[PDB]
Amino acid sequence: ITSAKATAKTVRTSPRKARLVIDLIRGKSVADAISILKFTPNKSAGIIEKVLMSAVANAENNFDLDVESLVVSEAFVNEGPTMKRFRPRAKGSASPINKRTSHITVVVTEK
Amino acid sequence: MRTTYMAKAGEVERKWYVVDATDVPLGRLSAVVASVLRGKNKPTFTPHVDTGDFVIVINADKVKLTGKKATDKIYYRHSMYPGGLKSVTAGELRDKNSRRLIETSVKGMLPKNTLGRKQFTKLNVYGGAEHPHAAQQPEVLDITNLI
Amino acid sequence: MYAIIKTGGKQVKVEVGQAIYVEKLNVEAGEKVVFDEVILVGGESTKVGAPTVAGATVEGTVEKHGKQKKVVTFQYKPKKHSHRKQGHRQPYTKVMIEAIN
Amino acid sequence: AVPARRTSKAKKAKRRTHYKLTIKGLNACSNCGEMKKSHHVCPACGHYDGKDV
Amino acid sequence: MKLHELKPAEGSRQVRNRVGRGTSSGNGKTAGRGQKGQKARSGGGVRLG
Amino acid sequence: ARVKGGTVTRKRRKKVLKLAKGYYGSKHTLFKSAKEQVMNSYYYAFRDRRQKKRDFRKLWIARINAAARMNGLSYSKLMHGLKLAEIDINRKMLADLAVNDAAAFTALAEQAKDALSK
RNA sequence: UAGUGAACCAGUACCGUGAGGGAAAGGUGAAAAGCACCCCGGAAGGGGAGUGAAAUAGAUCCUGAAACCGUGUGCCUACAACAAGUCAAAGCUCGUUAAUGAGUGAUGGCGUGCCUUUUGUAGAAUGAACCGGCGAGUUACGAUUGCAUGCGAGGUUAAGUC
RNA sequence: UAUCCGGGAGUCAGACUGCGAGUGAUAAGAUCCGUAGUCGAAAGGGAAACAGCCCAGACCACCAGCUAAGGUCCCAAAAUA
RNA sequence: GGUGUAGUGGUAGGAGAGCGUUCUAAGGGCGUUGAAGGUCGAUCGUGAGGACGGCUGGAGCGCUUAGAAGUGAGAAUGCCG
Ligand SMILES: [K+]
Ligand SMILES: [K+]
Ligand SMILES: [K+]
Ligand SMILES: [K+]
Ligand SMILES: [K+]
Ligand SMILES: [K+]
Ligand SMILES: [K+]
Ligand SMILES: [K+]
Ligand SMILES: [K+]
Ligand SMILES: [K+]
Ligand SMILES: [Mg+2]
Ligand SMILES: [Mg+2]
Ligand SMILES: [Mg+2]
Ligand SMILES: [Mg+2]
Ligand SMILES: [Mg+2]
Ligand SMILES: [Mg+2]
Ligand SMILES: [Mg+2]
Ligand SMILES: [Mg+2]
Ligand SMILES: [Mg+2]
Ligand SMILES: [Mg+2]
Ligand SMILES: [Mg+2]
Ligand SMILES: [Mg+2]
Ligand SMILES: [Mg+2]
Ligand SMILES: [Mg+2]
Ligand SMILES: [Mg+2]
Ligand SMILES: [Mg+2]
Ligand SMILES: [Mg+2]
Ligand SMILES: [Mg+2]
Ligand SMILES: [Mg+2]
Ligand SMILES: [Mg+2]
Ligand SMILES: [Mg+2]
Ligand SMILES: [Mg+2]
Ligand SMILES: [Mg+2]
Ligand SMILES: [Mg+2]
Ligand SMILES: [Mg+2]
Ligand SMILES: [Mg+2]
Ligand SMILES: [Mg+2]
Ligand SMILES: [Zn+2]
Repeated sequence: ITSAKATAKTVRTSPRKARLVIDLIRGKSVADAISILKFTPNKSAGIIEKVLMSAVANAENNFDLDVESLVVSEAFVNEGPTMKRFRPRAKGSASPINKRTSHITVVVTEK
Repeated sequence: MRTTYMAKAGEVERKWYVVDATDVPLGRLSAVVASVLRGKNKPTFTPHVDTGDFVIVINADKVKLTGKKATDKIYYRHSMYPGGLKSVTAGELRDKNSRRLIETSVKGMLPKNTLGRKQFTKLNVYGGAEHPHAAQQPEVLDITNLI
Repeated sequence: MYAIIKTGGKQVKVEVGQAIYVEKLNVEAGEKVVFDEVILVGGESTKVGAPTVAGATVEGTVEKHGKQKKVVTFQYKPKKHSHRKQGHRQPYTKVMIEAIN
Repeated sequence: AVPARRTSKAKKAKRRTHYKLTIKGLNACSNCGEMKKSHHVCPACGHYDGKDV
Repeated sequence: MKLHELKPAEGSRQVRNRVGRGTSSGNGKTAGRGQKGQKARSGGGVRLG
Repeated sequence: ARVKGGTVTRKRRKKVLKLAKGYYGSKHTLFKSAKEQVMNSYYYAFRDRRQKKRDFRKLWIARINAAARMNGLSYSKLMHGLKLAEIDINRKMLADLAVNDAAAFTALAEQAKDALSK
């Protein structure tokens, strides 16, 4: 009741590259996390920003918590389903390509 | 029953001994000193813990080298660069840096592990008869009968 | 006060009120047992047995019989496609020491 | 040349020790108070050095 | 007799020995055939006599 | 009568892995590496249950030697004297006396010295 | 991964000029009652609110293993040479199928994987990237020996008919 | 323990060490026999490490004792006997 | 069942006795008051292995005796994922 979470599943992005941005914001005030994501140029910053803003919207609308006091209690990225692709290579042979996806989760608590 | 005593770090009191190296053969001085540093002289000896005592070796410059060791016993060391072999005689080391002579001899006899290196650090060698460790109230350790 | 007794081909140090584990004794639980081979008795004074202290004995009560944690003997020789596994639980008798003479 | 042995999880994590992002140069914008990058125009109010631009 | 208490005569029935089912059985790996050679092959062996 | 793999395989491999709990990385995670390590663990354990007795007798001897020297005697002389004096206290108990009951150890040493003199 | 190659729009997709070769792929729930409405978002996807016995049964839907990836942390680790364990062990943490408990582990001793093939392999000889599944002395008809049973100088039916 | 009768095999690449020979050069961790051991198929202790050498054959448990080869100044148990 | 004596390294391999898997028969049981399966635990046996609890799971499954086998995987530059 004191925490709200949001999740974006099967988002097309590298889990490792996403975890870079997630590590930046983990365990930080919501305002600080928003600023960091806004000024981080990496692709996953925008994705994580929407998830964090969605989580904050949950904390406020669904559970009527205190936005100012909200902090990022927990955040992580989980591997999603991998789309399989192939790329032709020299001498009539192909090589597999893993088009990865990520499950981005953000949990924000009152304090 | 599994009742054998095992010393704990910090419970055993390490004393301070003064060993006079005057005319004592280098190896025999090193052997007795190494036993003391390891703590083999005390019943509370526990192989996996340090229980030996500190040693202050004085008059290192007067240590005895029997036979022609003074000029023929050679200490080698390789810089690890090709052809980087250096040599220095035991006699020259005694004359110039006798502390290193005693320390090298004792290092060879202590165990070659973390505990052994820590036990070595408790050794203090001083060519000459005076040392700065009077604050530790060290007591003389006659070794005439031990060698 | 304490004593050293010869039990199970082994020597044990015993004090009144201290339980000791020994090789299985052919005695029912809760029964009295006397160790007559007291090779030393110490305390304020010392008694030295040559090999045993004359007319000194230790008395105890058999608290329990039990089995020590299992030990697995697994013997194999590499590259010889041959192994053998064995289990063991050594029986023991726990005795509370009541009196030392 | 090819790896002789596969890299373990511990060694892989050790190597990635330094493979991290960083964020630097953020402080409150004078005009609007929003966090901005120092020496950059504030993306929110479009002010720099106290003037709209 | 009772269908739930059947008992064969002692020594009347034995258990089939299965080879190549682990070392401890004594017939693992080589399955009692030994090491290499003609007799160690599937369908190996020479004609009688 | 088809008998599919079932669960015996998983059960057996999980037993091995539980034995391998605490090992380093793959040596506790993967069955093949785990089994290989557990086998070496068995070999070392059987070997060490014999080396253990050697080590502790060695430890007792060293401690008894130190105590005997403090009493003016070498370990070899002390044990020879004790055998002459008929004392059967073993090295475990002797080491215990040396560390804890120095007075009792001195009494034993005096008897050994007396026997040697005779 | 069985059973037809094919439990499903299979001789299909796909491959080949052609003959020809030839797959993968079953399971929501009792019943769609398949999430009205609200909130974040362009959407996707989520959080509420509902349906339901159950939604961590939400359609990639029964169960949901391992490899692999990640978050949190009780203990340890930046003077150390390590087939990674085993034996010994202080300290710290915890409290069980209550057992002379559990986790971790400073430090000390010992210690060159598994398999195959070899006189001999830690081997700088071979095999295994890891995990899961599948994967190798069987059946028929004869021969012979042991064991067992029935009968016993006897023993026994085969085809075939009911 | 030997025979004998029958069911079931595997083995037909051996190695080194000591001793007696051949071949070799009175070379070889060479080769070929005879002979005994060990390894092979044998862990443990010693020989620094070291299948074949020395001691010795692991059904198990013990934080008990005595010895073999080999050792007792320190690493490292035991004589600065 | 007891005592005593002796013995219990082992490759190729021979003999013996067992564990576990699926199914059949009979008997006797267990299951929406939660089966199988999964996971965790400091549990038991000489071994393969057997229970017992917590959680998950949601419908079948043990046990005794006997019977039949597509009956046990860690390796095949094995096949598939
Ligand atoms: K055979
Ligand atoms: K479900
Ligand atoms: K962890
Ligand atoms: K270690
Ligand atoms: K090769
Ligand atoms: K027959
Ligand atoms: K025969
Ligand atoms: K010979
Ligand atoms: K369970
Ligand atoms: K394989
Ligand atoms: Mg082309
Ligand atoms: Mg049959
Ligand atoms: Mg065999
Ligand atoms: Mg095999
Ligand atoms: Mg083969
Ligand atoms: Mg051959
Ligand atoms: Mg053959
Ligand atoms: Mg299988
Ligand atoms: Mg012994
Ligand atoms: Mg098919
Ligand atoms: Mg569930
Ligand atoms: Mg599911
Ligand atoms: Mg250093
Ligand atoms: Mg450090
Ligand atoms: Mg060869
Ligand atoms: Mg390879
Ligand atoms: Mg496999
Ligand atoms: Mg030769
Ligand atoms: Mg062979
Ligand atoms: Mg050997
Ligand atoms: Mg070998
Ligand atoms: Mg002796
Ligand atoms: Mg010594
Ligand atoms: Mg002398
Ligand atoms: Mg034996
Ligand atoms: Mg079943
Ligand atoms: Mg099969
Ligand atoms: Zn601004």
